[PDB]
Amino acid sequence: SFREELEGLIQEQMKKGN
Amino acid sequence: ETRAEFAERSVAKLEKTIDDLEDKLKCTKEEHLCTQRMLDQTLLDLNEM
Amino acid sequence: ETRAEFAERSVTKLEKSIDDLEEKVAHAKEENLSMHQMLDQTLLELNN
Amino acid sequence: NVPNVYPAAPQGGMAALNMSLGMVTPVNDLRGSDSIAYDKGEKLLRCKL
Amino acid sequence: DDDIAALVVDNGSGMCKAGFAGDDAPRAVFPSIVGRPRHQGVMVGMGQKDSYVGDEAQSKRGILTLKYPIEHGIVTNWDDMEKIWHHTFYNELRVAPEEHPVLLTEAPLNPKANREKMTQIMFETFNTPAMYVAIQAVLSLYASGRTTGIVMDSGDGVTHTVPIYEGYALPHAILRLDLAGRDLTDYLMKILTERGYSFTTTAEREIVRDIKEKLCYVALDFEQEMATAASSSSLEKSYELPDGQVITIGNERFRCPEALFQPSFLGMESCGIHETTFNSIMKCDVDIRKDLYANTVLSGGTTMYPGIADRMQKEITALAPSTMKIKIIAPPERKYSVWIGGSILASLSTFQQMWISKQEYDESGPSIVHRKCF
Amino acid sequence: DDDIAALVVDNGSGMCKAGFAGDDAPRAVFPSIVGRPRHQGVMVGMGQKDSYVGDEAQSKRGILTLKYPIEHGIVTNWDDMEKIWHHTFYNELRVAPEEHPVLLTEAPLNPKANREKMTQIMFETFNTPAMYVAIQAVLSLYASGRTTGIVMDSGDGVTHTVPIYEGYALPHAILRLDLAGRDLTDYLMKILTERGYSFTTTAEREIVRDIKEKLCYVALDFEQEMATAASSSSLEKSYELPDGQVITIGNERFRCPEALFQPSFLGMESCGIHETTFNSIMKCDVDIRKDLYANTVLSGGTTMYPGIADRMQKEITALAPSTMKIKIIAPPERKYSVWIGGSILASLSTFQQMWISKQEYDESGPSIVHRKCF
Amino acid sequence: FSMMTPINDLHTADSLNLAKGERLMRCKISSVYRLLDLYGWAQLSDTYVTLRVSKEQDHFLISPKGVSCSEVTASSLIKVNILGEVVEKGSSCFPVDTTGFCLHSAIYAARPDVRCIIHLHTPATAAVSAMKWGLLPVSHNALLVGDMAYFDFNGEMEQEADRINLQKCLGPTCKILVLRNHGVVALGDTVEEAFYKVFHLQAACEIQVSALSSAGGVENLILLEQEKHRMQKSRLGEHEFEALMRMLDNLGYRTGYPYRYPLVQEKTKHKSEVEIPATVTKTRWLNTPNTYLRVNVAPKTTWMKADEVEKSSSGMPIRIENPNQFVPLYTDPQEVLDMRNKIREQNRQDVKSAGPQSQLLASVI
Ligand SMILES: Nc1ncnc2c1ncn2[C@@H]1O[C@H](COP(=O)(O)OP(=O)(O)O)[C@@H](O)[C@H]1O
Ligand SMILES: Nc1ncnc2c1ncn2[C@@H]1O[C@H](COP(=O)(O)OP(=O)(O)O)[C@@H](O)[C@H]1O
Repeated sequence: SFREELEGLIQEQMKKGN
Repeated sequence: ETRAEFAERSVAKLEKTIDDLEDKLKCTKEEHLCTQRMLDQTLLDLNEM
Repeated sequence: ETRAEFAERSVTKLEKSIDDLEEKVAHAKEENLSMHQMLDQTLLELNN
Repeated sequence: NVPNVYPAAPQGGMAALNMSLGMVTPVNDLRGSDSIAYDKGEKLLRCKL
Repeated sequence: DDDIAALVVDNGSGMCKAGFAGDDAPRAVFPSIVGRPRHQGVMVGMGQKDSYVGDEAQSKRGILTLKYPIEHGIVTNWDDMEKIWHHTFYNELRVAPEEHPVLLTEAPLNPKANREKMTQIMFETFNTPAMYVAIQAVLSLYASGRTTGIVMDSGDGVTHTVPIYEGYALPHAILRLDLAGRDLTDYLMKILTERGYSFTTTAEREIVRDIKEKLCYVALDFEQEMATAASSSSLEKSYELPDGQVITIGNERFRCPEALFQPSFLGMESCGIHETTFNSIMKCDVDIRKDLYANTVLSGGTTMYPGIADRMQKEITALAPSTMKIKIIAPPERKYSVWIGGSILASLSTFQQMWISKQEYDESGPSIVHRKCF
Repeated sequence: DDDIAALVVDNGSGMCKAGFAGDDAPRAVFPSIVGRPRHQGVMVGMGQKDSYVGDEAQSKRGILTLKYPIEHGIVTNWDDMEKIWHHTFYNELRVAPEEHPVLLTEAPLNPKANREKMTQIMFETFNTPAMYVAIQAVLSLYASGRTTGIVMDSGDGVTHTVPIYEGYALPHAILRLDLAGRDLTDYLMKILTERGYSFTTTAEREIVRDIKEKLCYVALDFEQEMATAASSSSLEKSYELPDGQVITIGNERFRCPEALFQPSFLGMESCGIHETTFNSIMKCDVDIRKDLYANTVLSGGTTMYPGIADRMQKEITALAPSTMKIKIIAPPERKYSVWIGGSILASLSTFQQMWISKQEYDESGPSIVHRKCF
Repeated sequence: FSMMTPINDLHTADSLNLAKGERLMRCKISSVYRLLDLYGWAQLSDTYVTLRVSKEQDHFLISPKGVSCSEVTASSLIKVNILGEVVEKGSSCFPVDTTGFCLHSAIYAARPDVRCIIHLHTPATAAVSAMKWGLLPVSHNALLVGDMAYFDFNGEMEQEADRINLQKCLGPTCKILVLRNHGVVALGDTVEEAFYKVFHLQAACEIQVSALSSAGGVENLILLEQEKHRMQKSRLGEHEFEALMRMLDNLGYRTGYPYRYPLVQEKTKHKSEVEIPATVTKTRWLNTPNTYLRVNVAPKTTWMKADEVEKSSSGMPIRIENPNQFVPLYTDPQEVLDMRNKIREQNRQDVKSAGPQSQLLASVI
């Protein structure tokens, strides 16, 4: 759960940065 | 070191057992505070009739 | 041997304190038994 | 705490009270430390519902 | 080994740690020091070198001028930095940097150009395929297991407290204080002069740092402990020098770390760490402060003083409102926690998209790191 | 009247001005700071006071901890204000307070207890015969020659916009916003740390404030100006520090005041100053909108940045309705205007009924100021 | 622009004569008036809802004439008798007309078990009452309403014959009365049950009007048959009224309604094994490494080393609470430079001055 939650969170830093 | 290592493993398992008692204490005071306030409100309503 | 002898006595008093702590949490849960029961009794009395 | 309830139409009390409660109470309270506790897929469905 | 695994390198002012991606433990931990000989050398035919690097430099302390390449978290001598990185890649890890990506950590607030330099001498000389730069204190929160909380990291070079909300940091609330373990070592050397013992060279500073690591603790109450030391002599310890002399430091055990909480001893204007993290919390929004009090995480080498957690909790509870609950989080392996966070960040499958490609660097120059790294 | 002139004392959050009524220029303008020594004084016969007030304190910046008695437009140290008033009356002007009336200025929206405390302090200790309290933003319009218009004021404490309609301050439409010069100075530190220049003590805050005063301007278009600054180095200028070092400010010159228009840089969720003025006019009735758009006066210390006038005009044109009369009236002396308005108001013959006698205060306590002065 | 007023208002009044159950009843009736206004069913001044406080003392509570339903507070209502005389003057200073209370008083004279009487003048209810045939069981709400009675209303109940004609037509046990061309009246033992019946009848009447207008006639309605349909414990309308009081309290309204089942709000927390436990349980100081002990003369004072073998104290602290304590506060800077000049220029002028001499030499001279 925690591992794939950070998976998703890093996904939105990609979405959010550019 | 041989009769060290077993002690550290068993005692680490012991803190991880401690923490459940600790946070269930945490829940227990807080629901005392809520139920004691609630009973005080009910007693106030009883006094006001 | 110094590291071993320190760690064992340290969590020995930890285990002693936790056996002490279990009685306290049992007291608190038994207290909630009276809290729930006595509050239910008050609301039943007010429901009359 | 002066919630500042919106004025209503003569036939529009429901809408005004609904938007006042929407201003007061957010529908997504899971944000913060509580967001970890629920599943990622389940939390989004809860928000949608 | 079958697939290329990234290299996680944590590089602070005090020591350098290096390991492989996804590993539990770093492979190499060694002081970040570059030494050069000072005395005349007349022994022809045996081992002499113009410069010593790493743990070998600290082995032969008696014939060197130890020189730290990183000062206050800022790299001031880049040739020694390249020598440290070369000794890290080849002598310790013994793996070529061109096969594997590398991950570096860096301070939150810093000069801009430093990052550019960390780019330029990493692609051009070591010929790495890709790298990434991450803030040091975020990895502590990742390794602790929490996505929301405020973290203090006080290394050997700089102290900084950052609050992170929903795993995504707040830049405006970042507080940075230039008070760390090296200034504590200098203060301890200054106050050890009053008893008669004198320490002046670089090897003596290393010895004083060892004394600080061995016998120091933070008092729960300064006035009560000072009066206790005024009463009896139970607060005395004896340390044996490498010369063979024995010194009794006594009262100074809790005066050296007390400069962390009262920086007026050093003459600095800024106040202690506890009100610093209190102001960092107060700079955030009101709604998120409840999670910030319950998720305070300590990290860094300086935060391994005995009794630091109780004193910190008492001070921050004195500052906090009475209705709020305070929870301090002190990992038993906090000293390495940043590196552990790096090992988490190099194992995520989404992180493969984060890497700065060599072709991208060749297209965009050294300024790619500001837009690519957050 | 003829024999004695009323004392006009403007208590700004950063500076304090004082003079005689009916005069063009204030006699003494000095910073509103109070410093205490921070180091042990060993010279026996040179003479060291317990605390330094005003310009004497700012001369010896290196050995003092400067404290501001007024914080965000709210007094936080009343005996410190007693010190600053004692310094104003006795040292700067060398006139007794018991022989002349005094005039005091205040923020448009302040707590009642603040007014009561000012009245109690001014009557109980200084024993002044007559005093009066005026709104700071109202007197600027009197100095403007106007009786109807919107007044925007921005000092070191707080920035507020009020409408005035034939001398009436509408209480509902007065708007407040926490974008002062001190926050711009703090943001100037926060952006100066990028280049590599570190300022941390309260002594260097005056240096950063002087840098802000001397080398800043407001961009007409931010997006074009960032590309212009990235393209060429013609925007860079050099400043010469008190210790002899030379810094190059470069890009940040139009980044310091931009926090006024976009408060999201500082982390505040509030709207910009242009939106604040627009909403302030929006809250009034329709009939006076035409003479509020056709009549706008800028005042305060912050409003002397070069190029703020055209940017303000463009940003308020972008929000105004079509074919609307828009004009900004900024006097060159816009941050001495409050004292000018105070002296003008004290100069009139029909103003002499505003004075509160000592007998009136003695009869009705400190609460008479609110009934006498509405 | 903050039109809301506190419904309770018992705090502000501090007057008059009230029974033990008067506070709850007044809060209930004022909350009912607020809910009738806030649904939009009624908006102007009339006497819609009436309550009985005591079964053996009458003293019914009615609304004063000329007050809108939004402006109704608990203290502003008027307590009267069965006949209609103002036995208790309300807090509101308005002229009192007690004409429309008479119909409610006739219904009160009919049934002893009724305590809440609600009258409706909504357009859909009046359209249903004006209709020749009775209300049709064409909706689930109408089925849940139950039985009903129909009585022709001439608009005045002052005559004794009309009052005695209402009593048998109403029935011994009936909850819903329909006044033709005038609307509906609901009778409830409790306020919540009457409110529930009012809401269900209200929904059912727009259902019936819309379906009857769109369908045309009765044949297309395919109406159902009512006969074929046939803590402690809840009493019909407890839960809905409790929820309404809860949400109204969350608006900031002060309602005196106490809750039979109170509400508990807990966030709770899910324990995660990845999370590490919490695991918790001015002045400058000058140090002296030694301690001196006073020893008598062996008079002249003597101080003693007291070395560490004799278990002496380790660290002696000296505290400085303010800067510049070494220098006196009040000092002229010119004096030191003046004395420096005075001392120095005696070198320039090269004096013949000798040091002081002791007085033992002066005595022998
Ligand atoms: N066990 C300890 N007790 C007290 N101080 C310590 C301890 N370990 C390390 N330190 C201090 O912390 C410093 C190391 O900090 P570290 O976290 O390694 O810095 P970084 O990792 O940021 O380079 C050392 O210089 C030492 O002064
Ligand atoms: N010539 C100038 N150029 C730029 N900024 C200035 C200038 N003079 C004053 N300021 C700014 O104005 C502020 C002083 O405002 P001030 O007028 O004292 O406020 P108040 O209205 O409270 O008296 C200072 O912080 C300074 O940054």
